Amino acid sequence: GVEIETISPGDGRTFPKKGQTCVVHYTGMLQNGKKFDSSRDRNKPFKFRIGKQEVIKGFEEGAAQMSLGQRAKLTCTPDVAYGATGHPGVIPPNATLIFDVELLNLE
Amino acid sequence: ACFRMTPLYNLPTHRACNMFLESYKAAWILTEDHSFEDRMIDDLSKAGEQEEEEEEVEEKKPDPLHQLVLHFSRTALTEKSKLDEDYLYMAYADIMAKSCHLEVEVSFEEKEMEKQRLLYQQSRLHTRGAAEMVLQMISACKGETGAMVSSTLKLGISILNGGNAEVQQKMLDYLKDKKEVGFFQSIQALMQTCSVLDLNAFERQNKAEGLGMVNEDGTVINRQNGEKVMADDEFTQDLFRFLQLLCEGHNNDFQNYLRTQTGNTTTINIIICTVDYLLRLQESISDFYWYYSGKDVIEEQGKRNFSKAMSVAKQVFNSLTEYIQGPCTGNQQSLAHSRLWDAVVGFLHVFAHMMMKLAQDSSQIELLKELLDLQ
Amino acid sequence: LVYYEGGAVCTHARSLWRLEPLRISWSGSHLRWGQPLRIRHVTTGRYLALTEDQGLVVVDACKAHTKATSFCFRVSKEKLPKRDVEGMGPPEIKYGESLCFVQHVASGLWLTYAAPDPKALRLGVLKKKAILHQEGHMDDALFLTRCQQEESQAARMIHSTAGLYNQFIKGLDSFSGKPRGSGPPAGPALPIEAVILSLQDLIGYFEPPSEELQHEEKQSKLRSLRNRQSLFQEEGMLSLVLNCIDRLNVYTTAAHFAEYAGEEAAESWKEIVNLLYELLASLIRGNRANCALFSTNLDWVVSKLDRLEASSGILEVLYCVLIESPEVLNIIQENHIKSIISLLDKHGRNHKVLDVLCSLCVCNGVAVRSNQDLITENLLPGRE
Amino acid sequence: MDILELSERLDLQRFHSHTLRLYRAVCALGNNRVAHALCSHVDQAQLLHALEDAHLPGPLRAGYYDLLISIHLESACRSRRSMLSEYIVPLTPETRAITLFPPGRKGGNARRHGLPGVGVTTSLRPPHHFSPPCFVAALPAAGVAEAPARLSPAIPLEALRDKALRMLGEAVRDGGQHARDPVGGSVEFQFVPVLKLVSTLLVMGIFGDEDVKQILKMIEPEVFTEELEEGLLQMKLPESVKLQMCNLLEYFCDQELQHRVESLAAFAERYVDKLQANQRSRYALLMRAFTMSAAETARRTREFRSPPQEQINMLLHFKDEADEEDCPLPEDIRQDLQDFHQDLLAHCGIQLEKKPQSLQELVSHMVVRWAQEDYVQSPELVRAMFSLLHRQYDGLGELLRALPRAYTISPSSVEDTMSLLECLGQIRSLLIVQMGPQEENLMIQSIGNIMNNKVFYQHPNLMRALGMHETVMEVMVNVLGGGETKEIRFPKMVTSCCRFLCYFCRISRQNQRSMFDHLSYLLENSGIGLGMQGSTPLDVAAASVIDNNELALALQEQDLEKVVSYLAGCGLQSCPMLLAKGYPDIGWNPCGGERYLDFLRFAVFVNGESVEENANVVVRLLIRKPECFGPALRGEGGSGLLAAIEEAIRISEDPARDGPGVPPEENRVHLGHAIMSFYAALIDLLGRCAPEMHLIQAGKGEALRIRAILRSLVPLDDLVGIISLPLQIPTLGKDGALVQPKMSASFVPDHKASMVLFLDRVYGIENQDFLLHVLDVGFLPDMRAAASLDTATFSTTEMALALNRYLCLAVLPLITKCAP
Repeated sequence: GVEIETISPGDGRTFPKKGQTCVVHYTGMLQNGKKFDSSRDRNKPFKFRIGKQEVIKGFEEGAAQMSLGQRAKLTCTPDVAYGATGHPGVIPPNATLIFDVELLNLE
Repeated sequence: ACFRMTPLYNLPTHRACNMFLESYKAAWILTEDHSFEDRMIDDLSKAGEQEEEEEEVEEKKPDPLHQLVLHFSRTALTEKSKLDEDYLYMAYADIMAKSCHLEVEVSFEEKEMEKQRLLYQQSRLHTRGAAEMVLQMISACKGETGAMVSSTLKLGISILNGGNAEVQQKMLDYLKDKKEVGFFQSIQALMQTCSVLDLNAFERQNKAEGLGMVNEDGTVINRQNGEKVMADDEFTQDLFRFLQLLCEGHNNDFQNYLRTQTGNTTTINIIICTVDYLLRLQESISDFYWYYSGKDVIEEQGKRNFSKAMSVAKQVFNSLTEYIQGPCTGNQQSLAHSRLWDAVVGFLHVFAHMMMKLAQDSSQIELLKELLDLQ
Repeated sequence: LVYYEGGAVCTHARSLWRLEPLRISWSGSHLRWGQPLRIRHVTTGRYLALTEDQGLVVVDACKAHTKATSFCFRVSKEKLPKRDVEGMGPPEIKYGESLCFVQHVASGLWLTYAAPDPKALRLGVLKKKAILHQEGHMDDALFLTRCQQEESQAARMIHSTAGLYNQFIKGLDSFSGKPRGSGPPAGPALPIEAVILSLQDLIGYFEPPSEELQHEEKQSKLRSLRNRQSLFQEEGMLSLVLNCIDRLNVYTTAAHFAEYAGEEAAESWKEIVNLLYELLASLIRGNRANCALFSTNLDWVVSKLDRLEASSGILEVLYCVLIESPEVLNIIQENHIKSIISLLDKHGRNHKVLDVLCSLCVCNGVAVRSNQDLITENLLPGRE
Repeated sequence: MDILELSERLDLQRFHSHTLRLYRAVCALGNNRVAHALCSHVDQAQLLHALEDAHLPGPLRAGYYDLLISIHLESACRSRRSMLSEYIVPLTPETRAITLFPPGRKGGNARRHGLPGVGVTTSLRPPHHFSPPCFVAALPAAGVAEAPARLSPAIPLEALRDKALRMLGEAVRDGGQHARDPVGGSVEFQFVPVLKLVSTLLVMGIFGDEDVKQILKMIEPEVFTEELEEGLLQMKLPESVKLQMCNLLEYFCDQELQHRVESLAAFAERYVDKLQANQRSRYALLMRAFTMSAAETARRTREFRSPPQEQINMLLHFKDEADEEDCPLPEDIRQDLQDFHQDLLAHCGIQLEKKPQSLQELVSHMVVRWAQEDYVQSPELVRAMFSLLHRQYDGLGELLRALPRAYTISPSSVEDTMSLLECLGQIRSLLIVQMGPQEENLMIQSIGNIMNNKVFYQHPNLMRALGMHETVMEVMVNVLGGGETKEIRFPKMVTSCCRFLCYFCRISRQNQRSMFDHLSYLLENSGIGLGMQGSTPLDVAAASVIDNNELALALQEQDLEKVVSYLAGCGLQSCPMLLAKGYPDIGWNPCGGERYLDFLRFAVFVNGESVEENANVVVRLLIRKPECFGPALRGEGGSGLLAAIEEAIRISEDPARDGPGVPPEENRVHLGHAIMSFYAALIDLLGRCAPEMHLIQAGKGEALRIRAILRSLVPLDDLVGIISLPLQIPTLGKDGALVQPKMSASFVPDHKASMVLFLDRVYGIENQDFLLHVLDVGFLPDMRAAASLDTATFSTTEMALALNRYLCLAVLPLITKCAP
């Protein structure tokens, strides 16, 4: 489903548990290498509360596994992604997503 | 209840301010006078600061006033099913119309100054196509009464005031070389839609003040909302005033043009349709007399409804006079072979009994003297 | 059948009559009352005749025996052919005045509307069939009115276009089966040069006026363009040319067209298919009413964008439909959107296709969120 | 490849420019659902960099600027623009601080004009609603067309406005340098996209006061001082740039107008308090004047016996100084108003040298100079120019065209005004889109939020001023026009509009009168609009005319002839929807018939009295078109109406003819009941069309003629049979259950009460024999049954309430007029 491929290791001790916002600079990409989303272009970190189901489930389960300041990668299968319906107008249905996750800080 | 209605000092501040704004504008702003039309057209008619250039080309690029007229004659000539309302055109056609006229032993010297100044005011417009654009929006309206036609005819009258010979020549030339039928098709349509006196509408109006309903915002004393009998009297007055202005000055070239159009594909007899309107008006005023035949006195509303109808009938007779003066033998044979006589007999019958009825009292001297000048 | 039909019915080409006398020389002589003269319809080329079975009908020029077709004019209904005058003629009948009556020269029957009114006229628009009656009613007098040169000239091209292209239609489907092989021709030689000449005469006959014309004069040409297109569409030739596209489209290529018509017609196959679309685009462009007919057969034009013989011709026809009828946009489904996108897939980066999509979103300043979402649903996510 | 290469590769430049035109097309007219999706393809960084990309080509630079405006700004801008023409000024302390001129010392009557758009504006404008575009957030769990409307994608506007100022300053300097290679390839492509972005931000009010002072400096750095550098107005710019300049200036003219409106509203707040205080003090002085006065108190106290609307007319009636005798306002208050009437004229340049010194002279001088410099070829530019020129000269008239939309409200209702204006903006924003189930749900709940707002009821004048009744009308006109013949789609939304309009009329007389002007439009739209069930558009027409004798009299015959001709058609075939549902086909529609009849009933009956003119017109149209009566009383082939009512009783009782027989649909039509409801409305119409007794005893010619016509058309013998018909009763039985009939498919007391009025108004009761003869046969068992049903278990049934209204509203009053 969701597997992590570390790009740059973080601290390895502080992990975001249930109950706090997860602040992250993500760079989502399609399976063909055509980038569909990012956050550093908007220059504002993507702040989402953990466990409130405010983000796609693959990103949700991936964000818990790594630690502070860990640049990683996530291979979002269609099961834990938008999947059957996709994202209307952006993501085609039944597509794999790749994320250059970077949990920069916690609050 | 009036002893116990709420006094002003107990009204909420916001509600009082809302009533105050309407009172202020209705008593201080609408009554305010500011005639800027003359200096607007004066500013727009000056091609200043490039006369020193002395451009080689003959063309002579239009001054700002000419550019309005050209733009409006473009919107006039564009092909559209409906001539949609244009509040800009209302504003500028009204400004042009109000910028021309500017109006006890006064001598024959200064009158030769006044009329020549009026000709200068009209020349400032008609040298820039203002006659043609008036003719174009008359044809473009396609017979739909509205603020378009009312402000266009208002401008056509203000440009034709005093029977300007060159303006009539320009309009006649434009009709004769363009050879369009829509102008007279429109004029026929407007003349058919012009309203006459209605007894049923009058009886309903009579019962309106019998109820005398008031409004929530304070109280209005006999509210003077829209009167529905001869509501377009001013529009019929200045439609026939425009037609009279066209043929005034014994313009036999245009008098024969109204009766028939050699250039056009079909000929529309405006003289006959004028008689047809006069006949409708005479039947209406006759029935309006027949409703007051029993009553010895004519109330104030009845008097006003006569004064409005009689003023329109005066305008119609003046226009019919101008169609035949000169004399125009074509129009004289047309009226002779027309239905004018029945309207004449009906008016005479109305005149007789109305003079006897109105001579019985001193409260209808105004109506009776308007009867005298009408006949 | 002739009907005293009112309204905007007789602003069309179907209601023009020609006063055609018998005399070969000086036939255009001024009307003298009570002279023998035929009456003809312009587009169908048929003459009013008093037939034995159906009374007053229009009959072809091969059966106008001058007995049942000739008529006359007069001033009143009281009982009154004169010797021909070699000249213009005295001024007798004017236009818009001088009420005239028409009586059959031989049968003596007078024109009058039929009295009975059926259930069709009870609810539908009034049309009262004129029957050539013995005496009839009183108000059956006629006003004679003119028609302008453009529509008078126009009517013959309706007759010529219908005659020539109908003969092309029957000459076309005559070889619907029976593949050529190498033998003699299936029918008579097709009027290829006559049709091609008529096509190129009509495309320029409906060519929109040049942009550089003054706006004071340009709109005058627009009025003539709308009137001509309206009359041509109204006579059904817009559907008749649609038949031409339908008949030609059944053949996949010029070689396959040669397999049913011949090598002589395979040369002009690619020419005619482009010309017919050009003529259709000329006919339909600029008119909302003429464009409104494509609400039902929208998928008909949509199905032909794949064809390579005339790609831009049909694409232009579709564009002319879309920029003119806002109601067509309410009819476009997902199938049509995927069809249009397939052109970008198959025919490369044709920028005009983007204009087709740009016109499918907004027409006359109103949004169509159904089409906007389908376009974005199918074009944007692929990133191809 | 580098996108700058497209300045040479013209093949792809056209395609990509058309691609950006397609992006603006698919995000045009508020489609923020897709406008969010576009942010993925064109990132914020790409757009912001393309703003400063000085080597981009012409079409690409203008396409990217327009794409940024379309994606991020136009949806909020359009809604804000539509509310820029309204002035809802709340009475607040900062409202009071607003003054016509800045405080200074050059001149009290006419100081130099303040900088337009600079200062505080208190006029209510709803705040913008943006959303940070994120494509990986969880999809909404709710179903389609249930989630709230997608907002405009967010973009940093504090930095965006500073950037917009920056390129505009660069462009002004560069234009002054007369460089041979302007940015974008031409002067037009250098200035037009930037001026578009500045105009859009100005309309949205992103720019602060300092920023506005800057923009006024680049526009004209000499005239607009407060106390190369060449202004934009002196640079010989092309026509396309001139249009954007006109848009900028007309925005500043609107700011000057709104400043005038707010200044006047603040003067009203400062003036009403003094006028109320003086009028209250004069009330006490009038009370004590009885000790030093006589019977002439009435003249001075007529002001206080007159409601405040004409009080302020008399109080302020001192403009021309010939009417100072009636006005009791002291000279200080009079001077105050005359003082504000002079600086207002000075602020509009009425009455009081190459320096323009103000925007009023600046715009006029510039526009005239542009027009005389060269023959302007752009029609849009020409219209924009002379619209500006007209506004500068007609300062007062421009205010006059704005004043009816001005309105002052208490500070306690601002949050409700915001909660209302946002919904109004939803309605206005849905005028430019084809209606669909998503838009339908977006506006029904919007209307529902309008209903539950106190300001909708408290301020009908404000509600009329904003013109909600219009925007709802065109929404209904658009949906009725779409599918006008085949099928009137979205019935749940049509009844939402109609229900809103019906509740709108009942608020006050003026709103009702306003709806009365739209009466003529509603008839033809309701000709086929009756197919849907519920609040039909006809009911809007009926609610517009009911309870107003003035409106009832004002209703004209050409409106009625449409209705009777529509009933003529409705009397010769069934309802088309009923045909489609499998109803047993009948040769006349009872649904549309009764729907017309109730409207005619409201049309000819006002406050318990018939309207004679309406009554005689409708009856002469029914007789002129005899087919409207239905099968019975038709004439040829039509038997008596009694022969119809029992026939409807059998049909209503018998299944497979009562309806389709596949309420079950909660509005299921039962044809057996529909026939006898139609004739019940017909007899109610005839009874309310009956001429009054005072006219009969006066013996009026038409009153006798018409009422005799009613007698001949309605024979009394079959009438008594209708009286004598029985009722279906809830009978105690079957284990104690209340075996009741279905009122939707059975005889009801309403139909008989519809007759009691007719008999009481047409034939009447004069003799005892005919009185008791009709009372004992039919009116007796109805009330004996009422007595039987009047028990501890049956008096609350569905028929018992109908019987109570049937007897106490029609039968027992009749007995009261027949007691002697």
